[PDB]
Amino acid sequence: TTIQQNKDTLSQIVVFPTGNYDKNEANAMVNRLANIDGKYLNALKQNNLKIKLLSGKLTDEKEYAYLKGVVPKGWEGTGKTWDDVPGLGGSTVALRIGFSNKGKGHDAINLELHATAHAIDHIVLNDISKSAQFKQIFAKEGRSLGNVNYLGVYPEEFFAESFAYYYLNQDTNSKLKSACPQTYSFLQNLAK
Amino acid sequence: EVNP
Ligand SMILES: [Zn+2]
Repeated sequence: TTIQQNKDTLSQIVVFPTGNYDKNEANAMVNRLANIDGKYLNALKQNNLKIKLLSGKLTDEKEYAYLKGVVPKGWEGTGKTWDDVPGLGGSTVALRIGFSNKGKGHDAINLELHATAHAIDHIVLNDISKSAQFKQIFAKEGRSLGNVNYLGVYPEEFFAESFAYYYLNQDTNSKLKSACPQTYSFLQNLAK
Repeated sequence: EVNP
């Protein structure tokens, strides 16, 4: 099946932490990632992108220590810094196990799909969220998925969140089609 | 490149 192929591709992308961690929840995260179109997963694998699952804070990892005390883009005024943030995506992907669900220190519909969408945007699609075409869609639809001072202000955030709605499950896919029809069509066409 |  296509889901099994996607799990095989993810086996060459996902990295588990050293030490004790919740293996069942790490498996559940992989299973949710396996719903992403295989073409994107294959491209991530070819670029040697790793999806790092973590059992502690992101900034406790040596490669993210430099973000200690840094206020993420869009998180101004929250009293929080990267120390508090459970997921990161872009040139790399790093994710705290257990923090997938919306509301666990973040507002994404799913942590791992949202972070991985940033990596797909940046690595696979050469920052398409900042293209004129997507900016035009974002101008119209970017306040229709909640969190207007974040998703509605940063097109790369609206891209990542939309991508997560499209791929998490049938209900979020349906909600995106209703709320953001142009974004939905854009994502459908990208995966063709 | 990094994004929350
Ligand atoms: Zn984001």
